[PDB]
Amino acid sequence: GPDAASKLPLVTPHTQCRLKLLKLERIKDYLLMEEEFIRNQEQMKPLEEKQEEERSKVDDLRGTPMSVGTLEEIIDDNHAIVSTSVGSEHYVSILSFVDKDLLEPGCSVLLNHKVHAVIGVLMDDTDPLVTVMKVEKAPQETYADIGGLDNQIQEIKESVELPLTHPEYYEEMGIKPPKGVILYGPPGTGKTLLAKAVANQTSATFLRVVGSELIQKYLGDGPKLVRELFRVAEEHAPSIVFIDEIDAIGTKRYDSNSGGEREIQRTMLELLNQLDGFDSRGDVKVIMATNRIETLDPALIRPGRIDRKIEFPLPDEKTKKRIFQIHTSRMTLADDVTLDDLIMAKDDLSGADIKAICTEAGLMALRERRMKVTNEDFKKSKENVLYK
Amino acid sequence: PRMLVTFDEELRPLPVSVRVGQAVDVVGQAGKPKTITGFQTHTTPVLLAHGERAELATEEFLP
Amino acid sequence: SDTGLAPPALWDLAADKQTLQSEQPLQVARCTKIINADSEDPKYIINVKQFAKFVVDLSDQVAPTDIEEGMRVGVDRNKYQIHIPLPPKIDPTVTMMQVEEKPDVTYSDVGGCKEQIEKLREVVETPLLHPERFVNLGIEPPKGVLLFGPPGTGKTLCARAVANRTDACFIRVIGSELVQKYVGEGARMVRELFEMARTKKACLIFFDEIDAIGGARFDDGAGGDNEVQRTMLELINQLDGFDPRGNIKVLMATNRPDTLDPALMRPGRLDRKIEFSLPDLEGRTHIFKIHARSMSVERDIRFELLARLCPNSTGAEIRSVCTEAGMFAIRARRKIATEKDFLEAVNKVIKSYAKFSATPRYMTYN
Amino acid sequence: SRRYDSRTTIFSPEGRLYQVEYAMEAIGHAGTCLGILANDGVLLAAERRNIHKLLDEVFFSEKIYKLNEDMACSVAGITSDANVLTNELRLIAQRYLLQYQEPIPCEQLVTALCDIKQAYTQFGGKRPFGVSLLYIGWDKHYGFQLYQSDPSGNYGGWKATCIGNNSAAAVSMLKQDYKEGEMTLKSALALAIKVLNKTMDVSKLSAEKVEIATLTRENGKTVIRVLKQKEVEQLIKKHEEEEAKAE
Amino acid sequence: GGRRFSEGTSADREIQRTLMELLNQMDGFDTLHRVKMIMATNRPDTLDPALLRPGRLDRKIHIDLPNEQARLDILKIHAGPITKHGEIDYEAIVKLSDGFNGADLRNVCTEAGMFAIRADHDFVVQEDFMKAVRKVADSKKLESKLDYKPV
Amino acid sequence: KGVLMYGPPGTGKTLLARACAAQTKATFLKLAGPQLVQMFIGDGAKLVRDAFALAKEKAPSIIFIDELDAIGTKRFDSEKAGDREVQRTMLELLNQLDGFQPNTQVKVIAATNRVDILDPALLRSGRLDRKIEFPMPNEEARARIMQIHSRKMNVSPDVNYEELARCTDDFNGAQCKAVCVEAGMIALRRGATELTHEDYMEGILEVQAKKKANLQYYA
Ligand SMILES: Nc1ncnc2c1ncn2[C@@H]1O[C@H](COP(=O)(O)OP(=O)(O)OP(=O)(O)O)[C@@H](O)[C@H]1O
Ligand SMILES: Nc1ncnc2c1ncn2[C@@H]1O[C@H](COP(=O)(O)OP(=O)(O)OP(=O)(O)O)[C@@H](O)[C@H]1O
Ligand SMILES: Nc1ncnc2c1ncn2[C@@H]1O[C@H](COP(=O)(O)OP(=O)(O)O)[C@@H](O)[C@H]1O
Ligand SMILES: [Mg+2]
Ligand SMILES: [Mg+2]
Ligand SMILES: [Mg+2]
Ligand SMILES: [Mg+2]
Repeated sequence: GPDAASKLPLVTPHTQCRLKLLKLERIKDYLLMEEEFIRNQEQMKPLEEKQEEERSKVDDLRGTPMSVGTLEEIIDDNHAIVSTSVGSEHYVSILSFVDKDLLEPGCSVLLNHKVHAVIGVLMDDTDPLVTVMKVEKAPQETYADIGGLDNQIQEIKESVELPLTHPEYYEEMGIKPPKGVILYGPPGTGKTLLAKAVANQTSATFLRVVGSELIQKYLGDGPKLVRELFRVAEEHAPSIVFIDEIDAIGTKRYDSNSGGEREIQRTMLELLNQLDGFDSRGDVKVIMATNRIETLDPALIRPGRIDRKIEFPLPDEKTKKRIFQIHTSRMTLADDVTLDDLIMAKDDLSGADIKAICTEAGLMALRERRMKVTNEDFKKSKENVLYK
Repeated sequence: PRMLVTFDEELRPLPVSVRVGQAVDVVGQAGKPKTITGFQTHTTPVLLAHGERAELATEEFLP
Repeated sequence: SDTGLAPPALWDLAADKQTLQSEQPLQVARCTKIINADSEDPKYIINVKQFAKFVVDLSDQVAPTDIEEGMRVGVDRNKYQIHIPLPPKIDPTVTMMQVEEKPDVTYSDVGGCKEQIEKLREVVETPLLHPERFVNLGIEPPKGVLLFGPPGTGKTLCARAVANRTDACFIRVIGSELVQKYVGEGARMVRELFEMARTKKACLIFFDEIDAIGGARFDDGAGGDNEVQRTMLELINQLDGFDPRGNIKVLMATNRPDTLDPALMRPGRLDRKIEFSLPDLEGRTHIFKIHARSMSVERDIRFELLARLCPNSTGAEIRSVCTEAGMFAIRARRKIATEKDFLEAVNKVIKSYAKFSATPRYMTYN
Repeated sequence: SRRYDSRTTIFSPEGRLYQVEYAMEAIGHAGTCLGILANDGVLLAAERRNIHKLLDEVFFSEKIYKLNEDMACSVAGITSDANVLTNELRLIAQRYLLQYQEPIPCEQLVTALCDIKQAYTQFGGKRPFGVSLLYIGWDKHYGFQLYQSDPSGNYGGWKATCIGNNSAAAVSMLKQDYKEGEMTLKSALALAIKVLNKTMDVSKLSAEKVEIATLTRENGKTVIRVLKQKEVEQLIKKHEEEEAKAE
Repeated sequence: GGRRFSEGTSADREIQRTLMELLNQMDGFDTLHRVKMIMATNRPDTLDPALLRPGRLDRKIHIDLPNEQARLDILKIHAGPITKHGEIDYEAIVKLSDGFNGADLRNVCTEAGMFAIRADHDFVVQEDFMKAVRKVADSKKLESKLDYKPV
Repeated sequence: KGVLMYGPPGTGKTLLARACAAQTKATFLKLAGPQLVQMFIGDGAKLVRDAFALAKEKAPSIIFIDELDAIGTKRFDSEKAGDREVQRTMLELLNQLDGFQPNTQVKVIAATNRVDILDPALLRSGRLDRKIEFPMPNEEARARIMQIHSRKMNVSPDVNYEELARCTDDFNGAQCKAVCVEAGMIALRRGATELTHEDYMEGILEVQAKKKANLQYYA
């Protein structure tokens, strides 16, 4: 609603231009007349104080044991039906003291404890679902840290980050930004790394959900979480929703699923609507990451739902060296290990294997209370990770 | 058509118009709050006021 | 504060004396439901929510005809006397399906579906508007339309557009909302829907993506899907079911037409079937125009040539070409697109992403 | 009937022969098979995966087969397919000898078998042969050779390679311990013993889980031998003593 | 009854408890004296293997479709009180009625009157009885003749 | 006792029931299919025992159970989950119709378009007895079927229904009405007041629902 700050962010002069001065003095004159305008009338008309008298009378009209209940329906204004504490419905009378605006059908209502009526709305406790996927800040991974993938970082920048920092570009050519991005590649290529990189330099509520939690126990509590996921995203202003391992909504079978595949499909048919249905969309951008782009219904990937398909290949030899350097940056090597010699250990190392080598190297140096990794540590590190 | 934004002095030359918005080819309503056009001096109006009666005249370009 | 503090000026407008004038003279009532109208003169049987089933008559001001069996009515909190009839209870999850804001798309952003649009207006946009034309002849206009085609063809757009001009109430349905946990209440949402619609003299229902609750009757001897099947039967029974359906005009679009029960696809329920095929040459040459209007162009662009470079391109794949061709201009830092930019766009959205696609594996409707 | 056809000769959307890939995956569970090439001979060391107090000792080897007077092979994968392919190899070699009155060069034999495998993975509708073969032999053209084959029908000449369980570890170890052009047969046997020791994580070699064969030239005639228990035990003892001395 | 699902539903474990109560009061810690129970079912296979255990339901009668001798006996009872006329032959109906469980045999009688009532006859003959034997047999092919015995 | 009505999707099953509810001065309790199904345990039985007690409490009554599949699916043995909540409602219907009580004043009419799925117990002789078969119109029912629904708008004297009834084969009764209904909407397109034979014939295609396929390289 209204914003307490930012009375007039007219910083267009951005200098000592006199235009800044004229507006400021305007309020000062209005303030002066208001001062004696309120106190003067507050003496010969000592009916309402507006500071202690106003609040006082309403409190008496309220009750000491204020009740809490659920508003069930909105009958004509000044009248509503509110569900009592346990199981009863009362045709209460709405009092004007309430804002009369936050009366959503089912949020909350405060009622007098004897003549039950509407006395006031109650803000709804942050539902546990919102807190579950409300990623605050990406801990450490920056955007120059990712390294390697270069032509693939421009697509994500140009779909989920540019339209929020420089909208003019998709503002003068009359082109709406590409709807979504789907990331696909072998197991371990930076798919999620780039996914959390965008969360770093972003100004929107990031939400993350893995494909495995989209499949639930009871029937119907399937394509109902999908509705909740996109209901939270809309309520939270600009937001990037990240679905990870989307290939778990029909690639993995779980006994907890009361309904079998037939139930999982209806989850997809609800996810299909939530990405492109005849409802309004607003500002919500979907990033889907998967390691098997060939095992999902070719309608979830239809242009319009997800537009830009980004392909993540196994690291190139030149990029392999960059991966080692970034991961080994904060490591006191023993000027005896050569990075180039370990670049060729197996025909194709994902890159997540590179970090595994550089992380097991340290654990192989801790065992000897040594703060310098030698070629022996890496040699045994390169065998304990990608061999067994 | 769109709201009016003033850039009398800004650190960067931001475009005068926020977005093109609607650009329906068919005849449609024109909003009162008009602003400056784009760049390249293409189809630039002569009236410069948008008094609801501005007339457009074609010119010779790139013969 | 932080609970209900409203504009303080409005509180005095609330006339606290009147509020006191209303917080005492106005007795608060309790909701109830009538079960019987025991004859003799009054003697109404009542059923409060969770207290008991008392016997009540009236107060003074409710006309006997104002009250009928199974009608929501408020009652006194002390002597239990009916005071005011109350509206019937509609499930909140079913009452949220009514569209309150018209989608911002009209019958001029769909191109190539000239025949489809015309056939979709004599069953949902002419029986209601100008309803006297058919009276001067014996014609019950067809009630119901099925829109089917490959994904990304325009099934929803032609439906989202109809809601932009329709005068009657428009009711959403997704086809997955009608799936609920417990047996039973998946047909309640399909019984309440029509009860709400019948309360509106003109009403339209758009059963979008009717494949999760519109399957074929299948008995495997192993208790296959049954709750969804039961829900479909209720939908089938509420369109022609020994009770005049009313003025409800259904409109359901399915991505998989070859999966529906051979009872939801007969005249009477889903009367007319409209086919949404891939646009032809004249078509996709028009889709390009409707999506490349509000963008900078070289003016002299061979849009027909671009149309013929993507023969079996759905409507969506054409917007992605337009929305991507200008993308190649944002990267070069230019501000005016070019044909070579579009050609590179077609090479990426039509021939480079054709590995995944959806058209090749859906035109068989399987 | 179309419904029951498994369609074993199709291209996957990413251009991969799925049946061939799965057959290769099957080989990973077979026994470890190792081959080292020396300046004076070639050797094959194989893991005797079958180990039981009730199995009887029959034949001259369990996985090392003889194909000609100057060739031998070792099989990893499905045993029945190995038998079929060994019979085909023997027939091909005898046909070549009958036609030309000279022993078949190793490259020709591996090429013929790989042609059979390719035919099976291209047309026919049958499942591919799930077996990889290691070949060793001598010919008048290139001397001692060591070859490898895969279900896909691809073969390559190698100086030291391993197929079967823990093949990658064996290949890495050989890459670090192989001195090209400066290896005698004794050093090759020692290296093979080390590789088998480290690759078979299950306890240490017992001289009953290893089948070592040698190919050497003597008096103008090729000699193919299968090492006995005594020499294998001696190699194990020497390796253990060398490891102890190092530490 | 039922088979006591594992991984059942919310309002299906409750019916399970009721079975576990009817089950325990049959043969439990307090033997029930001089109270005998008779149970019937058309599908004695879905029953839990605790209700069928000897001790709770000891004897398991197997009322079956009538045999050739029985089939004749069935007809007399329901075909008795009929305003017949002529040598109504009950032997003819029995041979042509195989699988007629216990009601279509009575349906045969009632249907026969329906044919007789048509033509305004207070007059039932053998042909009407035969004319109803086929009309009932035709309407029996759409059943699913399954045995479904206990185990 | 009882009259089951089965047949293809649309043949006239509910028309006879609705018609039989007009030429009869008796209570016509109108059940449904999905409707006796309720979430709570035993709520389905209430609506079946109460739906028959009410009919008995009143004069001669006919209780019509349309769409019997939803409450008459074949019983099904299984472990690890299943569906017996709906089965009890059917089991209460079975005993209420004919069990431990020879009720003889409430007549039951049932409608179904899939008899293969019904429980064998529901197709006895004591329960629904006269199992009528409703077949598709053959070659003359399609002539009367159109004249019934076409005698309200307009018809030129030269409109040969016989040929119309012949070009429409494998058409169920409901589709036949759509021919007459669509014969008008397509006469309204070309502004006129009289239906003509080429309007019926042209409208037959629209109801056949066959996609355009450029069927012009044949012959
Ligand atoms: N190209 C790369 N550049 C930098 N780090 C990489 C790269 N590829 C993988 N990594 C590292 O791999 C580690 C573990 O795998 P990672 O999270 O990157 O997987 P992923 O590529 O997102 O795959 P998946 O979708 O299978 O989870 C990460 O912490 C990341 O730093
Ligand atoms: N004929 C058309 N003209 C213009 N745009 C079109 C056309 N057909 C489809 N589109 C585009 O398709 C997008 C939306 O597709 P829509 O959801 O309507 O397709 P659909 O095939 O009915 O969907 P689905 O099967 O996924 O429910 C919009 O961006 C719209 O511009
Ligand atoms: N013989 C007929 N004469 C006229 N109309 C018929 C005939 N048979 C079916 N219909 C049409 O079918 C519709 C009723 O369909 P119905 O047979 O009740 O469906 P279901 O068989 O699924 O219950 C009615 O609108 C009616 O006009
Ligand atoms: Mg990942
Ligand atoms: Mg849709
Ligand atoms: Mg039809
Ligand atoms: Mg018990």
